[PDB]
Amino acid sequence: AFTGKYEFESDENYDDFVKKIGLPADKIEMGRNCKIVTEVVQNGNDFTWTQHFPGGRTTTNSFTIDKEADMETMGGRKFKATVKMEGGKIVADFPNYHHTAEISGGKLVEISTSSGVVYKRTSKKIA
Ligand SMILES: C[C@H](CCC(=O)NCC(=O)O)[C@H]1CC[C@H]2[C@@H]3[C@H](O)C[C@@H]4C[C@H](O)CC[C@]4(C)[C@H]3CC[C@]12C
Ligand SMILES: C[C@H](CCC(=O)NCC(=O)O)[C@H]1CC[C@H]2[C@@H]3[C@H](O)C[C@@H]4C[C@H](O)CC[C@]4(C)[C@H]3CC[C@]12C
Repeated sequence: AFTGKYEFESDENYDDFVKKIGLPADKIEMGRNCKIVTEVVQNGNDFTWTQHFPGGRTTTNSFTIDKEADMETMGGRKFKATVKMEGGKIVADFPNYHHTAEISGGKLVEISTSSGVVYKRTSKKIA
């Protein structure tokens, strides 16, 4: 049940993650505790990851499972990566960064490991 809109519900190791990745304070407090909306559309194996920022810049990155996708972050990073699925879980491969998206009881939880820190973000499914 990836298709749908997701809104910030909970998170774990936020500060730890940002402190490790070396995220600037200006962006950290800017992108924290904010209602990020992730709109997902089911297109075969191509899942659209749309990140909406309240009163700020938006980011939209679509990816096809087992296909290289063009991605961009909110910090202004242009890059590409390959995304695959492991048992209904969307996993992306990155250098010292591991992102996995899955559904836990009707909730979307993205796990991002970086430099040892495991960042989790639970988003509820709404329409
Ligand atoms: C919200 C800010 C961008 C704020 C912004 O640019 N506002 C308008 C402006 O000042 O131009 C973005 C930039 C870096 C983004 C973070 C980085 O991408 C790291 C990490 C990425 C995860 O997908 C979401 C959480 C997390 C931690 C992001 C939260 C949102 C951040 C902090
Ligand atoms: C790993 C980067 C964040 C790297 C970082 O440190 N950013 C800080 C900054 O914004 O400067 C995040 C931001 C965009 C995220 C990708 C986009 O959300 C698109 C896609 C979403 C899927 O749920 C997971 C794979 C995939 C491809 C995500 C993997 C993790 C990415 C690529």
